[PDB]
Parts: sequence; structure tokens; C-alpha cells
Amino acid sequence: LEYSELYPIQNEYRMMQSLDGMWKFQFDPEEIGKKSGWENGLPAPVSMPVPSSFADFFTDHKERDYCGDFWYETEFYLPAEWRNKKIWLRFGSITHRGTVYCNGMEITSHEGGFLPVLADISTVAKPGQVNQVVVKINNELNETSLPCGATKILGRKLAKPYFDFFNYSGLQRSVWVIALPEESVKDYSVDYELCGTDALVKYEVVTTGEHPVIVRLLDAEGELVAETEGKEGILQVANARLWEVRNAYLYQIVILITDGNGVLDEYREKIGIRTVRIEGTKILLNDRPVYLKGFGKHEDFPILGRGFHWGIVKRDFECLKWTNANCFRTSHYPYAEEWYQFADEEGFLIIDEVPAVGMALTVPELLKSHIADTEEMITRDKNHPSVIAWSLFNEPETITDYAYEYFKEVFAAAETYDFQSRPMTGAFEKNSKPELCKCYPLCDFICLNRYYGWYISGGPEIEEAEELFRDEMDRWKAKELNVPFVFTEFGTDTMAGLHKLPSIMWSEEYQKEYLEMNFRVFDSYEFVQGELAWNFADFQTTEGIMRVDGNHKGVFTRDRQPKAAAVVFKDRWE
Amino acid sequence: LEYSELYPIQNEYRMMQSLDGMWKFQFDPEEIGKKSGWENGLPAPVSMPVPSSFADFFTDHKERDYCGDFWYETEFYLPAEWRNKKIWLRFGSITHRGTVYCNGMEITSHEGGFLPVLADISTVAKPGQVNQVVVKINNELNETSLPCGATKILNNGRKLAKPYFDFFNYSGLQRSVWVIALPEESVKDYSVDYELCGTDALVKYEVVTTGEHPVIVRLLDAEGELVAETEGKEGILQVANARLWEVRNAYLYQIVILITDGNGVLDEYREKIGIRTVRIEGTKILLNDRPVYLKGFGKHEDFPILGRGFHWGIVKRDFECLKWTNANCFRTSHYPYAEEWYQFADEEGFLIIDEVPAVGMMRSTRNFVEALTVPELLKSHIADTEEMITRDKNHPSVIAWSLFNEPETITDYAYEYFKEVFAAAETYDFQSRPMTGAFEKNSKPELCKCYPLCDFICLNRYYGWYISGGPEIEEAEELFRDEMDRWKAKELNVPFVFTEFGTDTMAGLHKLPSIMWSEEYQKEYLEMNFRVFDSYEFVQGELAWNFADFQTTEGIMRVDGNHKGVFTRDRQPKAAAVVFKDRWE
Repeated sequence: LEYSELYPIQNEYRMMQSLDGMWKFQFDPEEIGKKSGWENGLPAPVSMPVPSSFADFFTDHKERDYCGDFWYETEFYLPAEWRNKKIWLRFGSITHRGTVYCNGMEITSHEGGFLPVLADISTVAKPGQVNQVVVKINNELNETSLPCGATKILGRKLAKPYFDFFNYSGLQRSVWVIALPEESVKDYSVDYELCGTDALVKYEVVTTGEHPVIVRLLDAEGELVAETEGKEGILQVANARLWEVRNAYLYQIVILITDGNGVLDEYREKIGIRTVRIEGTKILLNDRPVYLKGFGKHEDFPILGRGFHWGIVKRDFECLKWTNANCFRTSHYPYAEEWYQFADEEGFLIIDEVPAVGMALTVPELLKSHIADTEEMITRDKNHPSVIAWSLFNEPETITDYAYEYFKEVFAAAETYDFQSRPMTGAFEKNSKPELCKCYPLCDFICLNRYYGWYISGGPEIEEAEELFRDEMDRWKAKELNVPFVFTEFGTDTMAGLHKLPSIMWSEEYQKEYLEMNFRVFDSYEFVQGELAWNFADFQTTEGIMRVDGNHKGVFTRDRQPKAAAVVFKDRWE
Repeated sequence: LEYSELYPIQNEYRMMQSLDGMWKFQFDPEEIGKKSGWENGLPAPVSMPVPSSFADFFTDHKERDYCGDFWYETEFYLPAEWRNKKIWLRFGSITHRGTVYCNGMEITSHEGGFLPVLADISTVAKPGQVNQVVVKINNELNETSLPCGATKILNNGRKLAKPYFDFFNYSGLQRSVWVIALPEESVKDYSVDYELCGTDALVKYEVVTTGEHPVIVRLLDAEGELVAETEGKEGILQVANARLWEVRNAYLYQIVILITDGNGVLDEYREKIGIRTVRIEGTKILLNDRPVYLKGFGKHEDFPILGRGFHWGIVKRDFECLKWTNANCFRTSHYPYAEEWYQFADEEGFLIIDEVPAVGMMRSTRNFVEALTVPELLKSHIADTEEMITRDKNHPSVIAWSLFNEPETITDYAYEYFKEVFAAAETYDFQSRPMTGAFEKNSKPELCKCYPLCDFICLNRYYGWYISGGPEIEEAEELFRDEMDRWKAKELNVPFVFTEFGTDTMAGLHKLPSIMWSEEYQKEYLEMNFRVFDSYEFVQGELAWNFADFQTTEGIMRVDGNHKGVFTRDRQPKAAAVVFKDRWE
């Protein structure tokens, strides 16, 4: 990559300053901003919180549903001391695609709305002065970038997703301006081997120069436990304190660039010594089988939309721990980096998912976008101990040799980017029948999204649903694939407060009964090794006749309170 | 004050770095932290978001309801280039009281949970190194500090807050925290006051600095163009063809305050201000020499999960909802809000009644839930008043100070108490703008001794809810008119603003005919209240209780908090919201 994905830190060599706050903001329905000098400042802005999705602040439909080009602007004072450092704007994300300007100059553009955007403003930055950043953003959906959809023209544009979740957009994550030394740590990778009571931390370091590198490992108390020299090497850890499920331990890696007797740069990050591998039908963490228990989530909260906030992280993890979960999938896009940092702390397992949802010649361009997002996700997230698997798709077509050749390239790219070569998978929709699917052989383990008892034979037909479920799982069993299966979606829309005896679809009681039936099926097959329910919480969707204020398959409400079924998960996962 | 209330800025002379994020946090039920050295680091912390109230993250009662001592900790890297600066920790607030430590050393303590806490760490700060901050906080309620309440001790030693007020006892680090660096000689405070002279305006000012060097004051218009300049720590800026700050039509100048030594500039403070005058004339509230009728709400700092935690997103949604109702005003019930609320009101042209947390001074609810505590309470009350006014005086949005909410007012003792508060407020406010407080119904026109202290009178009344609700609503209207006729007959010639009126209203509860708690009853109640308001010339404002449903202590009279919101807690309109929109249009 032409930039670093490394999370920004502050020390003797690296500086950072937050640009979060109220930005200037303006819609550009006529698409004349770049024609009209907007990159030098917006002509008639309103204020817009950053980080946040813009949609749910407004009281009018056309602003909430805005689709097209729209602009952000802010000003920041740059400390004079940042002079002659490499100065970067770092956006947690820009959703979905955008062009960054600084002091009237075009800096960079990015496609993909859920991963960091880095813009090198070294040559245009004005140390000791007020600087200006302007971002042109677009939130349309197409079939050549992720996530896929269409754009309808009423000249007013309307996003038409091929995915369920609401098309939130804007500057949904924190924005920093940072300063790095001229020769810096750009990237590093760690991989682990367990040796009795000891451990090896294998590493590679990429810098922007040719000076020597020293790598140190500190324990949780900051004590030096290992040290070595070189951009490539092994850190030997005696009596290693392994990072364990729901029982984290984090070391601190310290990467130094040196020039004789002085340090040029120093990067530090918390990491966790752990191994993950698929062995037969088992998922092994540190050589012991683990059964995944948890949820698909979303970045979704009232008013903020996908806007990041530590308070949402904290509540969600307390709820997760209360259910006795150990895992979540980042459905259906990489989350803010902070979610992974916290999962590292709390010992949660993550399946990290690229926004390959909603899946013509456009396909070669789509593949490029999909591979680019995969590269960025893996480079960003590989050193989190929590991240134990990559999900490279959600419910694509998989039953043609055409689909096979496409995903072969994606998986091949993912493999080259992940230093750890940790398990890769994808979530299969029901149409990927065991007799037809061509893509499951690409996977280290198989993830199934199934709604037997909701979309199939729901309600009075739920007994039929269970037989149909068992019939499919019997077909999978007969294949003797010798791989683990994880259910990554299953659930029922459930309106909090809707009670019925006997239960009906949409009642709290039916949600319980549906889950109990699914558990019976899960527990009937030895090779099922994980259950991640859909969804952790009710979340916003495109409005329509099938969505009663978003998706109500949450086990929790949108404001994070338990429906009756939450207790069912709690008791089972205990 | 021994510190500056000025909002932090980033420029050539002043630096700031946010400490917001995930802090370490630990409850201290046995109160052993200090003797155990926790100021050097918490021994078994959990993670806690800052800014946020801590209560609503947890899944267990005892953590949510925790009352007593609890501790926060974080670490930060201090840029080497901050050496030879004055270095301060600035907490937007610390709720309710706390002691700030830095690098293991006690720095300062503060009482009052809703105003900035400044800690001078200059003598212990380590530039070019990681530094540590640890804060011991306490969230108990008592009768010698604001807001008032009691602390109950359960048989097993566990403490439980017992407020004398109807808002949940949220606490912790609810606002942003910065570490900042100032020049050794800096602008510490300034005040502006306005006079209108035809098409022109005068900006009278005072500047307080921490030194003796000369001061230069400039005023820039909204385009950054210089419109006035003068010299001296006291002076007058002459603005030709002034663009006044108007209700729901803001215009903001930028004041620029420079400290110089001739050779160069030592400090430069900048803030947006709005040229506007506020006065009471007879029964009229005059903004810029024209009557304004206040339309809006009492609010709260309250949102799901975050509690009172500050977030710009909440500000933005709330102001969009306010504008949609055609409101022009809110009261900061019942405590000063985060500074950002006022910054945004300035921008949006909203009027604010800024309220000190003098709530819970009602004898009835105290007894339900003194000679020696009242003198100490007065001191706390006056201190909070001084801090609020010093912090907020230069906002064009702030047009009035509310110095109490529903205290006892019918004794001569209460008069002497509030006489001192109002006297203090007057001396701290350079503008001497209107002062008021909100009166409960027990403050009968025949008995109240304190309303003469006010420049305009704010009434909290619930005729049709607590008094003669539902089938008796006709009687409620009669009783309401009876009281207002008594006020009318006093011919006080001052404006009256209703600062509370409303009904608990469950979203989705519909009934025909309406019942108390239904959406339809909220509408009917409001219509009845409007009919009464509109019958009296001297009524010049209506601020409904409340903007949005909000959290309270749980109990038999609170169904998941207070439901008198016109909006839900997640900021969506009940049926009554349109009633306000249509009326205020």
C-alpha cells in the first residue's frame, strides 16, 4: 500500500491531533462543487458532527435519504514543531468514496467506506498556521464497488441497496491529523508458535528507510521479555502468558528504527500470543477446541447511525459478556479499529468481514475493488489477537464456475496478505445448496446463514422447518467434508413487547421457540462448532413493507436491552 | 477564581490535546483508595468511556446504582514542546465532586458536578514523557452542596443516592477532558457588554490577564475582517453598521484579545460573540429593543446509554428538532450544560436561560425522602453561581440566569438566602442581565417572599396533571385561572414565563376519550394550558416540560424515567410535538 494502516500513536517521534467535532457540511445535488471552488471552502454549509452518520440528524426526508455528492470541511491549527515531518490526514473511514483536499489541493481519493483513508499533506501543510481540509464524498451504490447496489433517479437520487442495512454514510469515524518521522515504521506482522510453556513471536517489519530495526516485547507490566534485531526475526518468550478466550493477556511490541546511538522512530502496539487453526471439524485456539458463541453485529445506534462511540462499545461488550458469548462477526464490513482493540482486551474472538454483500462485465472491476478492500482489511487488522478468521463474502452467488474463479482470486489475495494465514471463510446463503455450491472448498471452515423457521416454514410450519433443516444438514454430513460448520445467521424478527400464547411469528415467545428448535438441530451434528445469532441488536434498514423500523431480529433492542430470548442464549452459553 | 473558565483553543500560543477515550475505572466501596496508593494507579480497573455517565453500561444493579467513592485513571504523552508553558488539566466537569492527581501528586479538588474543573499540573508535568492522571470522584448527595439530596446506607454498608430531585443521579466524567498549555502570561478572563446606538453598536469590555503587559482587543466580522480595535484591559469597541445577533437569526463576530510586549505577542485568545441586548421593560422581554415571546422547553443532558455524556450528535439532533417545532429558547434545567450546547445556541440563534443546579431545596420532598447546613449550602450555591456566570457570560444565547428551581420561598429566611445569591450573581455578571428562578406551586402569590428579587417570574405549574388531572381537567383550568387572576391583581408589571407544564405520556398509548398518560391527553392538556396562557398579557414565554423523555430514579411514579417529553428519549415526536410546531409557527 502507498501508506500505513498503523493506528496512530503519540510519542517522541509521532504526533497526533484530533479533528473530531463540528465540521462544515453541504449537500451537492447538482454536482457542481468541484466546478465551483468548493475544495477551497463550502459556500453555504451547515454544521455536522464528526464522527457520525449524517442521515438521522435531519427532520426532512430528502436530507435523511440524500444520495449523491456531499461535502465536509474543517480547519485546524498545525503546531509549528510538526515542520518537516511527514504529515498525514487519517480518516477512520470515508463512506463510501471520496476525494480529500487540503489547503485547496487534491491529495488523494479512496473507494470503500469502512477502512482508513490516508492522505499525505506533507507538501501542502502549513506548520504554525491554520490549515483547511475539504472532503468530497459520494454515497451511491453500484455493482463495481462494495457494498453493492443501485442508484435510482427520481433528478433526485435514491440509494437502492442489494443489502438489508440502511445506507448510512459520511464521516462515521474519528479523523486525525498526524506527523511521522521521515523514516518510519510503515507496517509489521506477527505470527505465533507455541512451544510447551514458551512461545515464539515471528515478525516482519516494513519501514520507509534502510536504517536498522530493533524489536522488543514487553509484558503487561512493561517488563522486557524479549529483544531482537532486524526487520525479520523471532522473539523468544519464556513461560509465555497466552491470550485466551474471554481471558486476555496482552504484550506490547516495541519497534525501533535506529541511527547509530539514537532512535529515529518508535511504534508500539498491544498484541496477544495465541494460535488459531482448523483441525478436522474442530476450531482450535491455543491447541484446544473452542465452540463459537455470539452474534453478528452492526455499527448501529440511535441518531449516530454508524458513528463510532466508545460508549456503544462498552455497553455492547457488557451485554455480550452477560450472555456468555465469546465471539462476534463484523457483519457486514470492517468496524472501527477501536472495536478490535477492545475485543483484544476482553478476550473476544472476531470474524473480520469485508463488505462483500449484495452480490455483466462490471465483475472484473468489482473483483479489483473486493481485493483492494480485502488487502486493506487484512493489513489493518492482522495483528489483533481477537481476529481469528476472515469472512470474504456474505451471501454471494457460488454455484457457477464463474463465481468460483472470482473467489479463487479473492482468497488467493487474502492468503498473500495475511502473515498468519489464519482461517478464511464466507457466509453462504441457502441458495448455495450442497449439491451446487462450487466455493465451499475454498474455505477453511464453512459459515451458513439459515432461516429455517423464519423465511422457510415459519410459524405453524415450524415442525416442517426442523425437518427441512435436518435434511440439509444430513446432506452436508454425507459429503464428509471434515471441516467445521458455523451458523453465522439465524433469527426471527421480534417486536419487543409483542406477547402471544400460543406464540406467533414476531412475538418474543416465538423467538425463544425458534432458537430452541435451531439449537436441537445444531447439537445433532458433531461438525457444527459455532453459532453466531442474527442479530446482536435491532438495527436500521432501508424502509419498506418488510421492515418495521429496521430489522428486529435483535436479541437486544436498539438501545441495548434484552428481549426474552436473550436469557435463552445466556443460559445455553453458560 | 484561581483559574480560567475560558474554553480551550489551539493557536501559536495555546495548545490542547484531548484525553477523551477509554479510561481506567474502579469502584471504591470500602473507601481505601488513598491509603492504598490508588493515586499512583488503580489496582484492578475496568475500562470506562470518557465522556459518559458510568451507570448505564453495566448489567448489574449494584454497579449501576453505585454511590460513594470511585476512581478514574488515564495516561497521556506530553509533547516536549510544551515545556515552559503553564500546563493544565481541564475537565468539562467532574460529577459531583473530586480530587485530581497527576503523576501521583494531589493537584486540586472541586465541589459541583456540572462546571469545569481546572488543575494546574505545571509543577509536576513531564514534557516529552508519558504522564498519569488519576481522579477520585464522589457522587453522594447532601444538603450542603448542589443538587441536594441524601445518602442512604443499606444494612450491609452499601450506599444509595436519594435525590431530592427528579433526575437520575448520573455521575462520573460526563464531559470532555483536555490537557492544555498556556503562555506564562495569559488571558484569564474577559467580559463583554453591549449598547445599541442606531445602526451602530458599542462593545464594552474588560480583560483579566495573569500579567502586566499591554492588551490589544480587536473585533472581526463573520468574514474575518477587522471592524474595531482598541487598547487596554478596559475599553470600548465601536462597531459601525453593526450586524446584530437576532433570535433564530444569529450573527457572530470574533473578539481577539492580544497580550503584547511591544517586541511581539505573548498570548492571543479568540472567541465568537454576538452583539445583542437583553432587558426587561414592564411585562416585556426585550431583545435588541424588541419584545420576544419565549417558546421552547426545559431540557436535560440525557441520552440512552451515555447518560449525561456529551456528544455533538445529540446537540445536532436536538437543535434540528427544536427548529422543527419553531422553538426559540430553552432552559438548562437543572444544571449548566456542557459548554458546547451554548456554542451551538449562539450559532443557531437560540435563547438560553442558564440554570445553576439549585434544585432539591423543597422541604416537602426532603422530609418525604436546617440551621447548620444552610449557611454551607449558600456558600456552595454562590460558588456554583460564580462559576456558571464566569463560564457562560459571553454567550449571546444566554439571556437570563435561573438561580433556583422549586425552593422554599415563603419565609423571611428564604428571602435573605436568595438575596445573597442574587447579589452575587449581579456582581459576577458584567452585563447585569435578567435574573430569575422557577417557582413551585407552594410559592403562593400571597405567601412567596422571593419573587420581588426576580426581573421576571418563572412558574412551574401542573394544572391538569398533578392538580385536578383527567376527568377534573375543567376544574384544573378554573384553579389555574384563579391563581393567575391573583397574580394579575398584584399588578407586578413583570413578565411571567411558564418554565414547566406537561403530562407523562407513553408513546403509543392512545385512548378515545383520552386518559392521563395517553398521547391524546397530552394534546388536550397543552391546549387547555395555552388558553390560560393567552388570557394574560404579562405571560411572555412558555417552556414546556420536557423536550424529551429522560431518566429518573426508579419508583412507583416513574415508568422508565420521566415521560413528560414531547419527544421520546431517542428524539422522535409524540402527537403533541405537532401542537407546539403549529402554535409556535
